[PDB]
Amino acid sequence: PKAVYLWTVSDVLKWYRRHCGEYTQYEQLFAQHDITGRALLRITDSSLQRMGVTDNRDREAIWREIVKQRLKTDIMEIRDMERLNIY
Amino acid sequence: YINIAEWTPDQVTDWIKGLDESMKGYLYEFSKQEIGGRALLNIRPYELENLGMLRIGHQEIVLEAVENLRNFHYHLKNDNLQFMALHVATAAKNLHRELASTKIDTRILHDITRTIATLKPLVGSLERTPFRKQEMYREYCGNVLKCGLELATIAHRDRLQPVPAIRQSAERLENLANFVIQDISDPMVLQPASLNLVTLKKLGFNIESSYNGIHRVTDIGKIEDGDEIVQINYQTVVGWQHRTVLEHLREALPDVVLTVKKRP
Repeated sequence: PKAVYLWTVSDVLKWYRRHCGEYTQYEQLFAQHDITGRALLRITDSSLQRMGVTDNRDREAIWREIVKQRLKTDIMEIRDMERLNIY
Repeated sequence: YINIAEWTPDQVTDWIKGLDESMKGYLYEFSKQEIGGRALLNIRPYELENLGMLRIGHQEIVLEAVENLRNFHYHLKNDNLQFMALHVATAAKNLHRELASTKIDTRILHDITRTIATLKPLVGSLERTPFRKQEMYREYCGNVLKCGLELATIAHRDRLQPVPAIRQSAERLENLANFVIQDISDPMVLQPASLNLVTLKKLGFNIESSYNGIHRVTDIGKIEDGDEIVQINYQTVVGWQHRTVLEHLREALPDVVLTVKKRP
């Protein structure tokens, strides 16, 4: 249950294979650009273009997975803040 | 004086060094191109690339840290609950305008994460002095978190008609933000943040560092729990890693002067 902001580049690559398995050709981009978990939380559609994910369909699919992972992290952080407001 | 815009290139590289070990390869180019405080505060991705920082992961280390540095330098007067609520209201209204069938657009999902992000400084402030131990602010915090969880779980599909449900949550979040802006008369929500120099000659506090490099006193004379440390011996540490802040504090000898942001 390691928080995303602690993810190493290796953790991000393992995440990419799990959720972007139909887009394996862009996996090396995340390694070459040192996309840690901290970087994964700040990537936008624009920075994916700049990285070289030129195909609009490929980029939209990858961008959606990144946003969905942020929502998962958001839910985890909201529950942590909810427990901090009760305790 | 903490005029970051008047930083020399040496002060810029001094600050850049503390962000991450990955920054060490770029200090030479920052100095060579004479990146001062003004250029740092407005630095853009292509300018980082002109400095040879081509790895986007490295760019985002700088850009995230500079965004915190910009907030400390330009908006200290509005570092209060009211303007945190204004940011929440702004993001919620933006999400509402964007919403004006089973699948939620990625853009809408993105707006939800950006909206939820504005909740974090507001909630974080609500859970510190002087709002932490007031029953009304604790209930208010619970309502904000309940609405935020509603937004996130619907977006994650965790919870038929997603767009109308998201629209209702965005309106509720806007109403909750306006509770501070319109309904609360507590002067504390409008108090500007202030800086104080604390000189120590010894020192039993601990430092809790957020993920983004905000360092606050915890587990503790002129220093209270939750106060943010922005400088150690006049070296700005906003955005620095937790490890390098401790290394700088430990090396600071028994005589340490802390620049502390103080709670209302």
